[PDB]
Amino acid sequence: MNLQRFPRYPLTFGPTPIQPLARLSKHLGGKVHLYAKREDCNSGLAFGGNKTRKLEYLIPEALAQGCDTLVSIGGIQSNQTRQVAAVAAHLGMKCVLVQENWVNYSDAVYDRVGNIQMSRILGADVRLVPDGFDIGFRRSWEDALESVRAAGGKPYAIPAGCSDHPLGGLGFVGFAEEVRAQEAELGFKFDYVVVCSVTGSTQAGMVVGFAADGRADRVIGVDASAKPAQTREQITRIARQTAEKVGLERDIMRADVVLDERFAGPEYGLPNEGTLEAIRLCARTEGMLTDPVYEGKSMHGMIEMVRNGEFPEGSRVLYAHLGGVPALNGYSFIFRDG
Amino acid sequence: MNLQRFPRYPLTFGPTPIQPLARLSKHLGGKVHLYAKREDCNSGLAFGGNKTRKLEYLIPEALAQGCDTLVSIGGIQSNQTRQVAAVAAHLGMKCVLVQENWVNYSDAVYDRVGNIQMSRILGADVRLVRSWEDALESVRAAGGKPYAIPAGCSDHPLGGLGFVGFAEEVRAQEAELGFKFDYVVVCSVTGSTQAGMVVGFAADGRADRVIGVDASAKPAQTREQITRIARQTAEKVGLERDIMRADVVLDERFAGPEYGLPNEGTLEAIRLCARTEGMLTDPVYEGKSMHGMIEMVRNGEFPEGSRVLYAHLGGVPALNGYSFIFRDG
Amino acid sequence: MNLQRFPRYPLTFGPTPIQPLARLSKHLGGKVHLYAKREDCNSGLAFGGNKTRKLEYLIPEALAQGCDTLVSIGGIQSNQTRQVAAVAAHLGMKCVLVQENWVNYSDAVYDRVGNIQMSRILGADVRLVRSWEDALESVRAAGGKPYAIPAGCSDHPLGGLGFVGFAEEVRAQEAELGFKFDYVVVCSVTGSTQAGMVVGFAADGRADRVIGVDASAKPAQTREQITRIARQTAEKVGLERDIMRADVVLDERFAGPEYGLPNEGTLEAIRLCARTEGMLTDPVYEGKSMHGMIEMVRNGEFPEGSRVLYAHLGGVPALNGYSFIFRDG
Amino acid sequence: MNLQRFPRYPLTFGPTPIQPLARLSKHLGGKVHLYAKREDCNSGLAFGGNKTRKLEYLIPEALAQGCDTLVSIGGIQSNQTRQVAAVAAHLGMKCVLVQENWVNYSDAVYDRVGNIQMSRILGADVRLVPDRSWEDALESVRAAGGKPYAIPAGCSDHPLGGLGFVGFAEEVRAQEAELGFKFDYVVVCSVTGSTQAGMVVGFAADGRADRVIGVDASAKPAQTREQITRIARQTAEKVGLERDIMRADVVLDERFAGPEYGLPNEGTLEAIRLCARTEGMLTDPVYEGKSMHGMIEMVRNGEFPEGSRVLYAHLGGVPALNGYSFIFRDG
Ligand SMILES: *Cc1c(COP(=O)(O)O)cnc(C)c1O
Ligand SMILES: *Cc1c(COP(=O)(O)O)cnc(C)c1O
Ligand SMILES: *Cc1c(COP(=O)(O)O)cnc(C)c1O
Ligand SMILES: *Cc1c(COP(=O)(O)O)cnc(C)c1O
Repeated sequence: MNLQRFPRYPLTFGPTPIQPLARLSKHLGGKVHLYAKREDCNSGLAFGGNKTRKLEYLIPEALAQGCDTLVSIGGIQSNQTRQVAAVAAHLGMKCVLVQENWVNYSDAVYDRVGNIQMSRILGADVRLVPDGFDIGFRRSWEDALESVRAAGGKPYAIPAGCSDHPLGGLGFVGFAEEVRAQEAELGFKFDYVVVCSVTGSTQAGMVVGFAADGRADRVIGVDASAKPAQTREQITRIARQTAEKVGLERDIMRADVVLDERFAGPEYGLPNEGTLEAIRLCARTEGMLTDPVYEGKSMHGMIEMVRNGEFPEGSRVLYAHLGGVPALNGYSFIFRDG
Repeated sequence: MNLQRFPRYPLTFGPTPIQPLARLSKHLGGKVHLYAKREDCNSGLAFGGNKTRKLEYLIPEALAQGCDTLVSIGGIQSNQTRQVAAVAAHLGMKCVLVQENWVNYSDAVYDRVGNIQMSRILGADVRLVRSWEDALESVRAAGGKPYAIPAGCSDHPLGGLGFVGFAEEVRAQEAELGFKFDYVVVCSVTGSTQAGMVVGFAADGRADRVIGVDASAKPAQTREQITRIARQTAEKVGLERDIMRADVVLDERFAGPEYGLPNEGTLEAIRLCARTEGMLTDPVYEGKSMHGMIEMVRNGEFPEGSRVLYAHLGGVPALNGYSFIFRDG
Repeated sequence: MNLQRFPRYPLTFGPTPIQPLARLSKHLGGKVHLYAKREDCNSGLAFGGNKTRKLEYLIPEALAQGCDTLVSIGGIQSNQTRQVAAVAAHLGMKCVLVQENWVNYSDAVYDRVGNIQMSRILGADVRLVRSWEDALESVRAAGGKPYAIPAGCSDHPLGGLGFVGFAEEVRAQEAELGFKFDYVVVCSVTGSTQAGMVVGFAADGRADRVIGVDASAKPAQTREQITRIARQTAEKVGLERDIMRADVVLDERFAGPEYGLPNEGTLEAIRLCARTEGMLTDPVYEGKSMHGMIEMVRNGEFPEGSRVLYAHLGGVPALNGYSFIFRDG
Repeated sequence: MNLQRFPRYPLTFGPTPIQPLARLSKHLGGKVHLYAKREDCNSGLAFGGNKTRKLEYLIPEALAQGCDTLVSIGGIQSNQTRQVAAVAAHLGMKCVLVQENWVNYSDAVYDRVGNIQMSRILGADVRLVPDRSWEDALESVRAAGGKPYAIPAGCSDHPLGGLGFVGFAEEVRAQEAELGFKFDYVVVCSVTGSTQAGMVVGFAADGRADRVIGVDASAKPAQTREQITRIARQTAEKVGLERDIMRADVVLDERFAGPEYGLPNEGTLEAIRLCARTEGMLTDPVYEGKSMHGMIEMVRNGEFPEGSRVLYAHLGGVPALNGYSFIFRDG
């Protein structure tokens, strides 16, 4: 393949670090060696995270066209819209964010802390609609894009999670590249990668990047959508389009896309008692925080996989920390005593 | 001087990046070149920050001694106690934190979000209220050995080493850049961050270029504390000179109205910096130093052509305890 | 029967008023006349409500005995415990409250506003998680004599007396209005409210006119509690009859989806009633009985011309723990 | 005087009860007998309070004219706007409220709990401004085809705003008849002033005007005192007061208003706790907590004559406690 053909705008500090999770590994029995690649600490742009890696490939296009505004969308505690807001201010572009409560949840300060609080400080026009206002049905997405034009600007459309976008899967193809370039130094290859998936272009990019060396099925996606079927399909689809985009010379098989469905419950945005125990265990053994919406569910998955001996003894598992920690602020009551 | 003599435990990713703040500089007239050194992005341990750099030199001692518990103290939204809670967890040590409301503030979620929330998830025993002595005692009485970490790590013998290193790091990046920064803006409250810098740059004749921006709103005491720690740290590292009072610069114009409370200028600074650079600052610390730097460039207090290095010390998570203020941005 | 045999400690202003809900009635078709008996405005003690009418029959016993501390239990936004705290203060009694999270609901200020906030201001010892006996024992060991008040005051020998008195009061008021009510709608969870009503109205042949609306989301358990208590109370007051299953009507269609959680119908019912009558109801209890009453009317389940007495038991302060749901109305 | 010349629309249950505060009295030495008249419990309309008593004399006019919308204004945790919202819903009228940040306070749920939460549920169009709204509100109603009835801050600066509490003194006289004695003093919290004004006029009728001890909660003493005086004289002329309101007739203590309007001092807090714990009677940190603080300190300083009977008017305001949850987290 050839990813280098596509321009990458620097929005990160460079390659992200891999750290051993020795204490967690030892705590789980010592039979599996856990590591974490910190995508969550990749940028100075409002905490960055996986979405910021994806954005490096969309901005060149946004810039080539004469776009002066970035337009995106997401739920109230969306990490994506917060990263779009920071990237926009940084690039000197305006930003319009379409938002609605996409979770059956109602914390007293849900729309005023964490991610959304940052996007507002960052200068984004946060168009948060009232409950019952179904933006997706109403197609508010498009009216937002039209309002920018109508106002005299030129919008660049960034869909949910950056995923269903032609360039949305490139970033994580690069992620596989990085991983190989780093395994070169370790003198070994991680047997598995654990990654949280919802809109899909993260794991999709990984799948295309690791297919290139026969490890596509080593990417253990952990659904956090609670709608596994649609999510599995979205990752597959995005992976086949991206594979084509970068000239991979392999057809992505249904078997190349692994998405565990055991740790997504009860719904998108809601943690289960397992998610919570996972967050606390990982944080208390490594000083590494994860959230109740995304990373906490994929940490719950990994720890559970290990505990269930689903990992062949001696394996080295690379946990991809995609970010999302700021969302913890919207679930304060749950952690009031830790 | 000889800093290399003291053991530094790795708790950070490595030297912190220095980024240009091209848009902000342009916004303010372009007569001054602003940059930011990102201490707020130095670690994977619960967001880290300046305190984490300070702690790298205190940890070997805690370890050399048979200490099994890290004990610290700070206000409800203290960044320090949160970084200590994350280092403890990472090191396999227990953590006791003495938190008290050191601010005339009373937000509904003040003690449930941001820093303190992370400390509880990270497993620290968060005690809300001499509480200090009592905590230390309880650890021993419980059959443990505690390592006492004072407020902000500042009144600790090893507390100023971290930032002597910062100065060292800066000369090394200046070599690479092929140039040197003319000034350094840094927020100061407990004091060992600026004291460390003061000593570190006295080494090349730039202690007085370190521009401290008071955020304690009790300038006299803060200035004395930075002075004292700096002199003591200089002695610790074998500096050839005796730190003088003129080596310590502390602007008092941006600390209003009290510690922990932002003024309208603080909020405007936070908004301008975020909206021009995508770099967030908080209403307690960094927003005030950012306010100061901006005001300095604007009043034309920096000579035209200067290169100012803003030390971003962290603190962003505390933004969560000030949600009403920013409800509309 | 003779309720008069039992002492009643005055904790309310006196008989609660009955108001017509002409606007809501008109809005729903004008075929069914709706009224409201305001138990929610029955006392000067922190808003009172139905639990306060219950406590009037219990206090004498606590006093007969030399009790000095009232001890109760309930969820975090329990109305029962707030009223016990207020009754305690007014009596000069200590108060210990056992509060656990009985609801699968998480809101940042859930344990800091509304009912629990008042109980703390009122001086009660609010203990957040058998915690029950533990609390009682702690009182004794402390040197005080506790009076145990079970959840909602319901499963207690004197727990049904208050609402037997309610039926008596209603009769006296019907004599004054010159007409009788055909049905009463009442929210039910721990059961002694409806139980008292069942016993009081069985006396004039209208036990089955008391339309209970389940809010526990555990219909079977709640229906059994109402029956059990109604039988015990009927024996206490000398009712000349057995309480049969036909005497206990409990609608199950409106409790969803769980105890403490409103459904969309609950919310629409709270909004409709507030906007047509200026009478507020809450998302845990009254909003569900109000939803039930509105729906019964809408479905034509009440004969045309019926006069329906809605018993508003209180609970409004709990609205504060559900701020986000109502942020835009 | 003749208050009966003006119609009164029923929004309350009827006369408000007076209760002895025996425990609080004894707690303070037993030298002064304290009582409370419960204006805070006067209505089934979203808790009511003193503003609802005032509204009974304005609504007849709103109705006389062809008004279909009640428009009012107040701070974020305004009690006034909530009662207006409840009264409008009850009357079948629309309601538009102009809420501003009148307090230097920034609690996380300040604009979503308590009074303002109830106004939204009550169906009012609640208009907030990011950190002339009044005229835009009024015009917006006309433009929509309606007819607004304007209700100024606290109902005070209005021609009928003082009648409600003239009647309060009339009510207290009837109750004193049954009591066989007359109260020696009345303690009332004052901010926009027509509550104390109505009282000053009603008690002037029997030479007890200077017995109405207003307790300032505005932190702008001079301005509040002056507004009480003016509203009192205007009201006195409205009802036919046979005497004239003298400057000396308006008593307003300024020692308990601090540090600012909408912000409690530690004395306010102790007073709320003490009163709540000895009587089971709650007061708020903005208004009643301050007048209660006043009455307690007065008693404590022997400022009331031994044996005096002091009537504390509890005006309401308790729902605002939800906006100050952190200071009461441990009680
Ligand atoms: C968006 C996101 C994910 C999932 O990434 P997708 O590409 O949408 O599957 C996981 N974690 C965090 C923190 C995210 O913001
Ligand atoms: C502690 C702190 C400061 C001030 O540093 P001192 O060494 O105490 O003077 C500034 N910013 C942040 C984010 C801090 O946590
Ligand atoms: C307790 C309560 C109920 C239910 O009454 P029970 O006697 O427990 O069945 C209904 N409404 C409110 C407001 C309550 O506090
Ligand atoms: C408005 C109000 C006051 C002050 O009354 P004014 O007539 O404005 O002087 C006192 N307490 C409460 C609860 C109020 O709502």
